[PDB]
Parts: sequence; C-alpha cells; structure tokens
Amino acid sequence: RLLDELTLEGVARYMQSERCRRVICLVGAGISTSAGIPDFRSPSTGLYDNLEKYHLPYPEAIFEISYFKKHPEPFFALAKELYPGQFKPTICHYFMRLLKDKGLLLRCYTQNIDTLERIAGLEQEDLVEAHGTFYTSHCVSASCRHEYPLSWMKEKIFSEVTPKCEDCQSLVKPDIVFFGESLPARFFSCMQSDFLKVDLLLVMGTSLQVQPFASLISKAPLSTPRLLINKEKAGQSDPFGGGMDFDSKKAYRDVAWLGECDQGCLALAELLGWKKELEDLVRREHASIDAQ
Ligand SMILES: Cc1cc(C)nc(SCC(=O)Nc2ncc(Cc3cccc(OCc4cn(Cc5ccc(OCCN6CCOCC6)cc5)nn4)c3)s2)n1
Ligand SMILES: [Zn+2]
Repeated sequence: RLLDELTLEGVARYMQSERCRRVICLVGAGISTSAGIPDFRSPSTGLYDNLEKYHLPYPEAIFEISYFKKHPEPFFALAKELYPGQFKPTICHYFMRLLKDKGLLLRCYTQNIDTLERIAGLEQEDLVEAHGTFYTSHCVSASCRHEYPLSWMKEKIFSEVTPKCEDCQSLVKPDIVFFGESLPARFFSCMQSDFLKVDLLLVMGTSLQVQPFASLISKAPLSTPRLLINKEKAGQSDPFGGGMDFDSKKAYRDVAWLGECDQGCLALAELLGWKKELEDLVRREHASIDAQ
C-alpha cells in the first residue's frame, strides 16, 4: 500500500515522497463555515424557517430554475439576506493556495458558491464548481447571454433592483446551478480526466451526501490514498463501490481526521514543514482584507 500508516502522519510522509505529485481537493461547506458562511444543504439549516416570509409555494422553490424565471424576487431578496459580510478565505483555503504554489494541486472540486477559492488565488482552470458560482452571472436569453461580474450583481442585489440585462432586458442569473439545470460539460470532462491522474484525494468539509460529490470518491484508482478532514466521519457506504474504509480490518488507504477544517489543515501543514509559511500567508491576507 502507498501509506505506511493510516494517520495524518502517514499521509504527510506520503505527500513528501516522490510518489505524490497530483493532489485533488474535494471541498464543501465545511471549509467556509469558519468564514461565517452557513451550509444551506445541512439537515439543521435555518433556511426554510427564514424563507417563510417569502410566501413560496413550497420551500424548495427557492432553488428551482422554473420558479426563479417566473418569480425571481424571493431569490434576490434571499441573496441580499445571505450575502457574505466579508470575503476572507479560511486557513483551509490558503492551504490549498500553498498546494497550488508548490505545484501539487491538480484540481479543487468545490460544492461552494462563495468564490472564496478564487479570492485565495486558485484560478479558473484549477477549479471545478460542482454547484456553480456567484463569481459571474449571465443574461438568461439564449440569443444574448451577456456576462456580468460579481460587482455588478452585488450592486443590483443590495439596491433591491431585480437584475436585468443592459442589452435585452432579460433576467440576469448568477452562474449557480439551480434545480432543473444541468451540470456544465466541463464537470464531466474534468472528472473523466483528473481521476486517472490523482495521487492523493483531500476531502475537506463535505459529507459527500449530495450529487455530484456523492459520485466522486469511487472514481479514484484503488491505490490512491484518501484523507478526510471533517468534523465527522463521512463517505462510508450506507449499510444497505469505492466507499471510505477507515476502520475495517481491511482498511489500507483511507484516513479520517476529525475536527474543524482549519485545524486539520494547520496540523497537516505543520507536519509538512509549512506551518510558518501558512501562518504568514494567512495573517498577511487577512490583515489586507480586514483593511478593505
Ligand atoms: C458571493 C456570494 C453571494 C451570495 C448571495 N451568497 C454567497 S454564499 C451564501 C449563500 O448561501 N447565498 C445564497 N444565495 C442564494 C441562495 C439560494 C440558491 C438558489 C439556487 C441555487 C443555489 O446554489 C446552487 C445550489 C443548488 N443546490 C441544490 C441543493 C441540494 C441540496 C439542498 O438541500 C436543501 C436543504 N435541506 C436539505 C435536507 O432537508 C433539510 C434542509 C439544497 C439545494 N446546491 N447548490 C442557491 S443561497 N456568496
Ligand atoms: Zn441579454
């Protein structure tokens, strides 16, 4: 097996061997909760309680493309309510920036729409946004599709003006994937290529319960180590394949580190000799963002 032991220490030794060249990060809402962004897919989300005042036909309508296109106002009111107070990536985000800097990051697949990976410096081709992103928006008319930056969309959101295209006056929609919309072809193109190449899967802040993330860890080669950094264990197959095997007698490649993603990334960085680099980077970038 590739790991000499099923611990964070074994993963760190593997990462600094010649065998570990290409790391894929799979990240979810748990890497942004310390940035103050709540997980609306969580079983305990307060979202639906807070949706009551929009008198929706049913709560899930907030996520549905057909409802959006006929009644966009609840979505844009909610977007104002939930707009992040700061755009300050976490220790975990900057750990991924170090992976990029050091030439180890093949790809970051993210469930998050908050753009924090981009603020931390991951570039477009580094990222696969499994549920889309607020980073860009597009006019919804097929013959127009004018693109708008987040600054434009933010101004419309905060002024409570439903965003309309300047060229054709159709609705302008953030590039997040509503229910009823398809994943872009790029998700499948990347998945089909990346998981032939991956030497290490870093799974952070995701329960792997929602598609398409629920399909991803089975795509890795059988030998590829998989490290979960999460408040709780996740990814084991339901008792009723390629699911996580942390604890059986046959476990050989999967490691669970249980805690906040920031703490787990700090601990891994420390084992790698990167703790000073990560602390200096985060303190500098956070001070600068607090200044904005
Ligand atoms: C830069 C920036 C700016 C803003 C404004 N915000 C943020 S970030 C802050 C945040 O949230 N802003 C939001 N703005 C709008 C929101 C609503 C919304 C509508 C449509 C798509 C959305 O996104 C993509 C998406 C869609 N799906 C599918 C899905 C899957 C599982 C789900 O479970 C429902 C919850 N149930 C689960 C079990 O039963 C109990 C609870 C729900 C949806 N997944 N992703 C988002 S959310 N950043
Ligand atoms: Zn247009």
